[PDB]
Amino acid sequence: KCDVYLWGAGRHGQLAEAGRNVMVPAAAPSFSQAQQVICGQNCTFVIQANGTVLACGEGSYGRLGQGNSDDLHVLTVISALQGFVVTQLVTSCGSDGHSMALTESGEVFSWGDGDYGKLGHGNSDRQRRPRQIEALQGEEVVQMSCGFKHSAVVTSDGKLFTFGNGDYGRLGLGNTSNKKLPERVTALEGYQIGQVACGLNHTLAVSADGSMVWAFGDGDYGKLGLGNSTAKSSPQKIDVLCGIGIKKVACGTQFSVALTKDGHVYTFGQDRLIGLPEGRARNHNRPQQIPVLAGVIIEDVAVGAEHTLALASNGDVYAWGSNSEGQLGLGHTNHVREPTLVTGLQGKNVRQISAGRCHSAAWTA
Ligand SMILES: [Cl-]
Ligand SMILES: [Cl-]
Ligand SMILES: [Cl-]
Ligand SMILES: [Mg+2]
Repeated sequence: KCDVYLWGAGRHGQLAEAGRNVMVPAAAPSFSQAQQVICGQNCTFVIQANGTVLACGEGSYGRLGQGNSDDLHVLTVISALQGFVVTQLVTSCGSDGHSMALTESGEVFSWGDGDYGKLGHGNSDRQRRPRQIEALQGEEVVQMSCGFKHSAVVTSDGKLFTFGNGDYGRLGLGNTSNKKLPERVTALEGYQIGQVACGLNHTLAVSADGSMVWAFGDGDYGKLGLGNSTAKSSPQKIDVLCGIGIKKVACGTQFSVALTKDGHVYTFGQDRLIGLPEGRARNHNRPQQIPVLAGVIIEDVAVGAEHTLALASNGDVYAWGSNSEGQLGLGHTNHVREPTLVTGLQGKNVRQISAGRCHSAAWTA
């Protein structure tokens, strides 16, 4: 067992017994068998240590993978993945919602809203239960991301595939067509891609050795980190992030986050969401280190739609950004510009975090 804390919006039952509108982290005893918790678009998934997946919250457009679209207020097993050991799960933080789960054998199952081909089945049909993406048969997928209207997967041999809505270049294929089947990002074929993150309408990718980062998609608010606000349909190196050793990247609606291996956080994009003091908004269109976290070793970051959580090596959790539903966990619903300590998690020995559209989670597994 572990301890799980949930907070933010809970009106569709996505926080189960923790409540309906929660401004401070609240214990969720029913989640105690979680090894992972994944917060999405008004929904929450759990992966148990044995590979079983459960879901609760908003069920619109098959979100919960139950074979129907019912809202659920208690964690409920996704029977359609029974038989498979699920190791990872990702879900979108906006639009009409979709999800991808990864098995032990490197196979990817997708479900939810089918618009734009983002599920990868060669059509745009809703899938109310998890369905294997057959086109990835024989690929060993190791990492995945769900954007608002597109998706992406990374393979063990370092290839990157994208699919879904093509508007503004977000698939990185050099045009803006929608793709209903996974497409190799040929521009990156000469490199080994280790991870991908997808936002409202841009995408970031990191090389396997952490030495290189690329951006593509819509350019608003300088969220591509290339020093302007122009959309790019092919991957473009983010020079500031190359050579510094990147552990992880993540994307929100109008901003990007990068974590270095030595525990520093860089942000870029819309000023209100990037956690910097106001003077530093000058260069919001290039990556900048977050000053208030300089004396903190950050082990992980989790990005929702418009908020960010950061976990320090001592277990402390920091939050900043939008907060109208209490998703920061700070006891109010006011916007917070810079990373702020979540005091409700002090002494809780948090080891993992997750951020959804407008709810959050932290737990001790
Ligand atoms: Cl399996
Ligand atoms: Cl290929
Ligand atoms: Cl490096
Ligand atoms: Mg634009």
